[PDB]
Amino acid sequence: KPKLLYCSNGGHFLRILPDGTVDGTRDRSDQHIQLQLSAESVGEVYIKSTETGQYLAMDTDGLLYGSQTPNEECLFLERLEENGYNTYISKKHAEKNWFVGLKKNGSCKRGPRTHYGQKAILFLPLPVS
Repeated sequence: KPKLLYCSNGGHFLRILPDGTVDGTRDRSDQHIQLQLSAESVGEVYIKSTETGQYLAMDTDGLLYGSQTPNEECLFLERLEENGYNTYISKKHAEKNWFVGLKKNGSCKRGPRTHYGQKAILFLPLPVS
């Protein structure tokens, strides 16, 4: 049911740390990379941490974070791209085209700094098992 969100940019797996922070990691054994995606409406998804129960979210600053409670900031519009990768846009900031993204160093690429045509936004869901 859960998957790993592999960031093509730097090859990191999306990670939601116990401290509420979100970043990228190359460590396949990391306990914080197993995410369960759940669709609310069609094309709409929640990305929860199986380890902590936290929901992936995007703040008004465009920074990703681990949310203890699902919420409006927790919704993402998933998009299956032509090149084979998926994309996730902040539903709450769609109009601005704010994506989920990771820098080559595995750090979060703020929503505002994101842009289509970027690698940082390309993700690949992979089986955990």
